[PDB]
Amino acid sequence: MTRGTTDNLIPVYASILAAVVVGLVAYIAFKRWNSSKQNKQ
Amino acid sequence: MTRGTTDNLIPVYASILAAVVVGLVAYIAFKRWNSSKQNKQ
Repeated sequence: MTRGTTDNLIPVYASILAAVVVGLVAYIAFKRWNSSKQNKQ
Repeated sequence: MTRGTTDNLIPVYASILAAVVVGLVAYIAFKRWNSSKQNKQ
């Protein structure tokens, strides 16, 4: 493979991962509380 | 790279894009209402 030395893909996958991790947690989370179901977090 | 002829990456990018967009919108959105700032939607 042929890619940049560093700081090229690091921020790429890192950022993308965050958007996915937050989107999944946030969505589901806010999607659960919507049922007014309280529980120890 | 080695992938199928078609209909292989179509659903890949589509989904990934969703999680990302949702993560940004949901996060920010829920991050704004958290301030209890009401406004005409």
